Amino acid sequence: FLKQLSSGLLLVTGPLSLNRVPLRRTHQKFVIATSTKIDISGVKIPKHLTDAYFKKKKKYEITEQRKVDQKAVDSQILPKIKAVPQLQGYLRSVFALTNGVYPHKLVF
Amino acid sequence: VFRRFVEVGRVAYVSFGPHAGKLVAIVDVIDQNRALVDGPCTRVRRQAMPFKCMQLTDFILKFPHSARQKYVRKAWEKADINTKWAATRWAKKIEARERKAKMTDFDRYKVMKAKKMRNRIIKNEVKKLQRAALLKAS
Amino acid sequence: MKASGTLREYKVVGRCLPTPKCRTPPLYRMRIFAPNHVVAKSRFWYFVSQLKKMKKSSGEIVYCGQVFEKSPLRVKNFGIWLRYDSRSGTHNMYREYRDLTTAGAVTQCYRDMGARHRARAHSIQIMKVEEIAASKCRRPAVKQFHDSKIKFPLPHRVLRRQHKPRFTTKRPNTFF
Amino acid sequence: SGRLWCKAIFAGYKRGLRNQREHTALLKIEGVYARDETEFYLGKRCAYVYKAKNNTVTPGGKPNKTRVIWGKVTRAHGNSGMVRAKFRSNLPAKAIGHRIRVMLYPSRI
Amino acid sequence: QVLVLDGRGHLLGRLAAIVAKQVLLGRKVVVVRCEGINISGNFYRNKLKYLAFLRKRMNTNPSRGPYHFRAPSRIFWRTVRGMLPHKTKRGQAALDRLKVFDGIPPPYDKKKRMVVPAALKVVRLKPTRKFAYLGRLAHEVGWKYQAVTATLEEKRKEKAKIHYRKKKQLMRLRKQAEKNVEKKISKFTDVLKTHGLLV
RNA sequence: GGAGCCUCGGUUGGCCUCGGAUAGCCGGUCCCCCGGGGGUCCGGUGCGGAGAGCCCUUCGUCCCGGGAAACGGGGCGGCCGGAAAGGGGGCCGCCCUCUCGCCCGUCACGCACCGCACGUUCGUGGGGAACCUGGCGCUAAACCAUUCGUAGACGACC
Repeated sequence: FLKQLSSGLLLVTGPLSLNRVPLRRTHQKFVIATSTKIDISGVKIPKHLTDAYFKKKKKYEITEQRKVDQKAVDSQILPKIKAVPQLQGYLRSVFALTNGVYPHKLVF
Repeated sequence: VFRRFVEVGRVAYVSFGPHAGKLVAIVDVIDQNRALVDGPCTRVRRQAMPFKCMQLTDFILKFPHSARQKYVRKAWEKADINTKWAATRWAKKIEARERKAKMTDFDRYKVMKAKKMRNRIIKNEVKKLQRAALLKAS
Repeated sequence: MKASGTLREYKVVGRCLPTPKCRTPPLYRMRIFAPNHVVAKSRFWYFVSQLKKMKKSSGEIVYCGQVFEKSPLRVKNFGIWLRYDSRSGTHNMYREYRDLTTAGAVTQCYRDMGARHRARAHSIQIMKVEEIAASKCRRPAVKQFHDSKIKFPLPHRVLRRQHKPRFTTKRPNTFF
Repeated sequence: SGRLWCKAIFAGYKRGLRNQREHTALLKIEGVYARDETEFYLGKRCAYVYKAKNNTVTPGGKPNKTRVIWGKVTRAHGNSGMVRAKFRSNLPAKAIGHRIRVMLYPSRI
Repeated sequence: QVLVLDGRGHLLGRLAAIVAKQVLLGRKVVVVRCEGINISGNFYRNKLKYLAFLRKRMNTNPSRGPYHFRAPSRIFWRTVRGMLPHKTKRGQAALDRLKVFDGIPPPYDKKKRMVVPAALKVVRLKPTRKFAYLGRLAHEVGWKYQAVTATLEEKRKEKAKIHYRKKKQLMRLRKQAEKNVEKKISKFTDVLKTHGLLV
């Protein structure tokens, strides 16, 4: 997660080297807030991207404006997720429930 | 053969209730199913407590059968129970469950990746112990 | 009376109305054991109606409070004088308990009188609750705890919480 | 890649002793066995997945054979982890004891 | 996804009423060693209580009356049918998920059998109260296979003993394996020990 | 031992097992003795050789470095143990496979499908048809009629 948008949707972005998820909007309801923080209070979020940036305007092709911004915010978090041990391996892994595993029984 | 006796001074471990997860010392025996119990250094006031919510240890300390709380604290400070109790293999496996209970999802992930590699080097050692036992035994 | 929950001892006092015949009627002190202070008042008028020629309408409640035990951390040998009823006549009993308070010893009476003699709470009239010393105890099942070096194990530990692993693999132990 | 709904059992409808009302179902979430631990799955959306003969559409996919009826739990039931649940339609009575899905995505954490 | 229960020492009605809820909830239960089930009270009572059940036959034609079963499992299967709405269609859907067995068939003598401790003799009976094994009761009421089943149970008792006698040795090397491999797994052990897995 | 159409369905990692006691167990040592048992000792017993658990754990890749592995991962044949309602259970070879398989890291990438639901399975699923292609194979029996009369109302039966 990075920041809150105007509408209320969230600016949650996966590392494209790890997650294959771009700068994406996602509502807070469909979110498992894990108790694992990284100090992103030193990154520079781009001001030009807002709620109108992520609108479904009208076959989808990634525009050449879009491929700029995914790289520009990556250059600070990609070293930051490697300054933390076994963190880039955490993001490649996908959340799932096994037998004998109950969400209300566990803390995350 | 019994080794755990409800007597005056055996430290007990409270099982359920608002005093669960705490030590306590039996002052007086009220009845067959109720005891006068007291833990001074563990935030449990002297009160009447049934024999359900207690799992007796083998920590016994001498003081009279109805001695008041200051004579309870000094004997607890004479035998130094809290240092003795945390070193037990009983208290360590209570502490091991809550850690596995409060274990973070990311803490659940690092322990999984380490579980995969700690078992292979066990498994490969068993393999070289499998075939090398099949040489000397023939 | 409905012997519900844990009982309490009450110091309920009252007297008859000031008459143009007698200036000050005498004040009467009563020891009522009751769940709440509401039902203690009607349990007060039950005894005043019998001990004296008075009733609720011709009297009033002077003071109704709940008394506390002076030392609830000293286990004490409580003796109670009873007036229970049977289906064929009534009887008087002197029952002994080893409890904390004047209240809880009465609670341990109504259930034990309700179990051994099938006695209902409304059929039971407490008349005196006397705390006795240790060498002046009578019922021997209480008297087996009057020893300094008292020491005993817990023979067959009846296991509780037998529904959290409702399908387990091991045979659960009753030895500790 | 893994199951993201919890296991739920449809024991039966809301009933008294000799009358039942179909407008709420009674779910037995696997894992919870008391009222205190029912607090987490309260509010989450629940679904019954079954398949039929005629092919029906799938939002974001080829028209499949599977159909769903959506619902959500109302409140906790009993003292042993049971929970009520109301659906859009009443659950068909062939779903007795079958597996329905209690997804987490209305989560509040 | 299959409930495998061992019948040694569980109280009949206390075991049947528990599995009756489970079998209604679409979870297949197979109960094993139904001869080991124990009932409360002295044996002469439990025997005479069942002899009265045989007596309650149809007077006009005994081929249609209560079908008294003699096997231990079908005795235990009968009391489950009493705690089940068998006249319904969902009740018939319950009864087939139950599969009771005298002793242990081959699909289960090499699997872990579960136990229901909420229904067991050593907890749910005062130890001075008398109790009767069902294996004796069925044998004395018409069952013909107490002896031949006992020969088969005395086969697997030493047969699974060889599995246990080996399994101890298979891990006595494993706990001997860690005794020579510690300085290359201690960096994987402490990260398991600080989260409570080996402590 | 190959691909599609119908139809009936449920389900979405596995646990491969001593026996048994509960006013008792459990593990090791055998310094003791019989033919596996008896007897101890050394440790655990609120079971941590713990089902309050263990095992597998699963984003797919491409390079480089480290730790482990050299005996291992992955091929076609015998071989025994299995009858209570019998496993494809292990082992010996084989000519191909890699220190890829895993764990820490770097490199670079795989519709980043622009917030959204039946996702992810056991699935070569059960069953029915039509079609595959060859190897391997196989060329019946029942009933009726007729006859019998150890049978028999008619059937059946012999």
